[PDB]
Amino acid sequence: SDMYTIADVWGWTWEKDFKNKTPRRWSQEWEVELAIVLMAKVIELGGVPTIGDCAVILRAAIRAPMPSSFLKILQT
Amino acid sequence: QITSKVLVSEEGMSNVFLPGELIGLLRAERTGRALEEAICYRAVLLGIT
Amino acid sequence: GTGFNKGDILFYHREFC
Amino acid sequence: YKSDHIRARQEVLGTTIIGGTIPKPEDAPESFRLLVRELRSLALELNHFLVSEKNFQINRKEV
Amino acid sequence: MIDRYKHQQLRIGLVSPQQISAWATGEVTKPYTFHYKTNKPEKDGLFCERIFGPIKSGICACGNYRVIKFCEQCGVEFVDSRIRRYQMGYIKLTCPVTHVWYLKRLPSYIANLLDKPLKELEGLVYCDFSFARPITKKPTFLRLRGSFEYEIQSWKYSIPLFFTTQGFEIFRNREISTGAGAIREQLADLDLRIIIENSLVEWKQLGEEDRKIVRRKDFLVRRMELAKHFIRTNIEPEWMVLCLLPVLPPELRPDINELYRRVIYRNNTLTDLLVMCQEKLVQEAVDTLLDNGIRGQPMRDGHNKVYKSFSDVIEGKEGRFRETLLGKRVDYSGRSVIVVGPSLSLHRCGLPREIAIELFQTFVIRGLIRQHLASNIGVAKSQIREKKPIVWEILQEVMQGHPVLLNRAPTLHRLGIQSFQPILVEGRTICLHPLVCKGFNADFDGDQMAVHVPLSLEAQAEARLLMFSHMNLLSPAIGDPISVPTQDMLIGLYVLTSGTRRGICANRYNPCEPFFCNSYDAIGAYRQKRINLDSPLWLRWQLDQRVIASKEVPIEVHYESFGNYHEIYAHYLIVRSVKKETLYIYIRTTVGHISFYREIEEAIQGFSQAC
Amino acid sequence: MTMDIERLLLSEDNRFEFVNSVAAEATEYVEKNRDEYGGTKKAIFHVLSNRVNDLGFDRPEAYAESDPYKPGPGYLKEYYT
Amino acid sequence: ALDISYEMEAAGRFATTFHFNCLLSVQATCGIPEVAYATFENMEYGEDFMKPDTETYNWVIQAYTRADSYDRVQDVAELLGMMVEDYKRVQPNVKTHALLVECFTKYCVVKEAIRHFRALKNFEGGTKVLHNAGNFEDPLSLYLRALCREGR
RNA sequence: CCGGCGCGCG
Ligand SMILES: [Mg+2]
Repeated sequence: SDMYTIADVWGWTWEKDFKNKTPRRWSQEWEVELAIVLMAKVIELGGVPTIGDCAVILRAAIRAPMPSSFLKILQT
Repeated sequence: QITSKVLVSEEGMSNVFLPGELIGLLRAERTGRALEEAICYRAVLLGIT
Repeated sequence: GTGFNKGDILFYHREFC
Repeated sequence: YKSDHIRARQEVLGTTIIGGTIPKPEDAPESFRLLVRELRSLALELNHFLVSEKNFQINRKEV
Repeated sequence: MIDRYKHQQLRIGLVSPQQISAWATGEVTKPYTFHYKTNKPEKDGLFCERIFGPIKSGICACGNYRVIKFCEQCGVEFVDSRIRRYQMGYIKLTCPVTHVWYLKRLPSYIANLLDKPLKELEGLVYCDFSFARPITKKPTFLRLRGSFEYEIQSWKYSIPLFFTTQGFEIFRNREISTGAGAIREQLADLDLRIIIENSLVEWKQLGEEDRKIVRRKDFLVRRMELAKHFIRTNIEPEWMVLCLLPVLPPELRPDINELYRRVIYRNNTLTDLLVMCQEKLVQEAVDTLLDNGIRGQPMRDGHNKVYKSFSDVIEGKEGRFRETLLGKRVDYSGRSVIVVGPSLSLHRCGLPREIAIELFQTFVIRGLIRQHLASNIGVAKSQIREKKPIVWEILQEVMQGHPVLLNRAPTLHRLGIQSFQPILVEGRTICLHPLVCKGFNADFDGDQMAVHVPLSLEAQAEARLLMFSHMNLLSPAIGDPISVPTQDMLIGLYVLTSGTRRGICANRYNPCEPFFCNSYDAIGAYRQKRINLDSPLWLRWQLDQRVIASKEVPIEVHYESFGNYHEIYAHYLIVRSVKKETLYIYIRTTVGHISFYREIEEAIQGFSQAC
Repeated sequence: MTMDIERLLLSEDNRFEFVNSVAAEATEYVEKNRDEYGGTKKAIFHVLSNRVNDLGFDRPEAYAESDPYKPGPGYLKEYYT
Repeated sequence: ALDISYEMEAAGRFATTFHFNCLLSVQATCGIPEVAYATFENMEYGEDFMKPDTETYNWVIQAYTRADSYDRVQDVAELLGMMVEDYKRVQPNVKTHALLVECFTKYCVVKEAIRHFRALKNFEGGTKVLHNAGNFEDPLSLYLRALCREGR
């Protein structure tokens, strides 16, 4: 009766979905995907990324070839 | 007063406690249930001096 | 021990009679 | 005021001859002020602060 | 209930040179203490009257007087001489000197914050070593790293000759420096957050890889812990090297003055030159003044006696904390030899006339003046000095209801000081109750006690309602009684309650006593020498059976044919009948048991009747 | 008076509060009538007697008693230790 | 308010959690966590009607996380543990998680701030409360910065 | 009216 954590007494049922899981290996495809998603979501919120921000993400996609992402990053 | 402290172990490093820090037993157990930030400690016996 | 827990109307208005 | 509170020793001598109640000293005795100056001689400052429980004003005690 | 909150705090912190100036503002410049002839305070000296305040309150260094701001000629204030106990000064050191506590004590704070071995800093501060690249926030152009022990040959002649003198000295203290100035420059330009981050990353690198692999870790934990505390406080790490030296008020140093002279003796020598040796001599003068005995051999005086520093006078059993603050000598206190008084009450003590008249002197003065027998305070004191017969009536009157505190020397528990009601006794000794000797651990073979008088009403109430002996009959250690009869009283009780001789110790031959209506008859017969203290007798009992005896059946029952039967026990006789409900009891006892029982019973009944 | 002091504390949850209240009442007594106390009448004894009397138990005022057998003025009783 | 509460308890009506919370609403902004913690200690070790609730824990945590000097991360962590041990009688709200995210952000305990931000997400308003209308150095912006800096 | 040294008492 003395074995309980902040998660199981405050109803944190989502806590067990972020633990005891093998982490995802970093890949340049994953990084550029996250970069595109983050840039879109920052734009949606009113935060305007700078010209330098777009150039860095673009060069990341050039490093590991991903032409399918070129068409959407440049127009944004 | 002799048995009221624990010793933060040499590998438990965070922004809450530093390794080797002498903290109270009740404080250590309360932070244990609330954080999972390497709250690593072992009971230490202190002399009356 | 003993130090614990920090140790005018109705006047000038009478009936004239 | 039986050992070293200079101001309060002289008031106790006066009240007891008139029998008019002895109040609390409320100030620091000369032994504590003597310690503060010695700590000042080691480049250390020791200040006594009173925090009001009413309006949380910090009051610096004369020492 | 809402607690009566009280939020009071005191904090120490390393002080700043600006705060030292604000203390003094007022600089002591000369090592002169007093004039050899006139014994007057030398101007600008350790006892200067302008710096610290007026001796002989309300007079100047010239001799003028005003009624209790600044003079014109000598510039001395017009205030009380109290200020000479509190007003500080300062010594403007030409070169910064490190604080000994933060360099030489182990582990060194300066060494850990700068992250260099202690021997390197000690060589830099004491020996003739120069440190390369002392600061970083200003650009350099040289590739000298570490602390080169040998002087650089090029830096001695070549560069100064090429770079001349003025501009060279302008940029001199940015690539090479020495002594405590270099340390202070290193401390001033430290970036504490960078220190924390570098320490953390080095700790992680060490961990990701076994004695000194751990000891280096503990240094890193210690350094980032040390670095964090500077960020959240208002302390500056460069305050560990002193630019000014605060000076103790003169009235607190009526040895210390000798050490203050040497600082001025060697600092004023150094400013005349403006050389490396004299800079070190000033630093050692401050170390001896602040803390002697840490540097191995401690500096002695001409008599080969070690000097006493501020650390010595604040620490130790005889220091300020453990001798002046945790215990004090008090007024209205006396002392004399204690003798036994067996006639005293448990709440009373006896005071000699001299001790009582000294302790209650102000109350006797009030008693004299109040009933118009003294015109003023001086006349009353003169009457007290003359031992007039009316002084003692007033003393005896004012001592009524005013308690005193007695105290034996080795106070091992709280019953070592108790409160009693004083009475005037003849002689020069303190009369003490015999039953309170065990609490004081006192015997009458030379012991003495101290007496204290509570003055305020709160203290008198505390003494009367908390410290009197009749409310402290139990010891706090285990709860056993402390005021139990011992020795002579115990022997008397044992003899009193030792009953009859029995068996072969009572009769020479094998046996093949008066009857008293009440205990008063037995005691009266004992007074008239009719019976002895331990001679057996039968006492008629008209209460319930309440005699402690062995739980045994009667020895012999004498049953009569008329119905009455007598039950004979070891210590009582009981007469019962079958026709009636009568029941008579006779107790076989002595006068001693009767006397003990009657003593306790009469004590209880008399205490009840008196209330 | 010892019996009275024990009796007064049978109705007090905290004895330190009792001592503080007695001291405050004695201080009020002294402030209101300064000249009546310090001699044969003590303020704390007066407070104790009044608190006992407030229960309905008769007591002499401030437990002030003298010796009727003093042989005139000037004679002081010599205590027999 | 303190004088009137003292007089109320002198008249025979003891203070409950309501009056103590009213008092704490002013003590939490004095810059000295010890006043609010003294009030909290008075509440916690008292009678049943004086026991702290979610608002009391929120006031004390806010007092500790917005202190003028010294580090208060250990104090906030122990208060959080005490609140957790009181789960049968107390439960958090949006302000609790906002204050905890702010505290664990300013002291760079990022993962705990992430946990409490996940908890805070389930409340409407949520990040708007954490933003604090831009006051107190905008804890929402600091949380975003802390997430960005560590590559989370 | 300050500290050391020596001798004692409980
Ligand atoms: Mg003896």
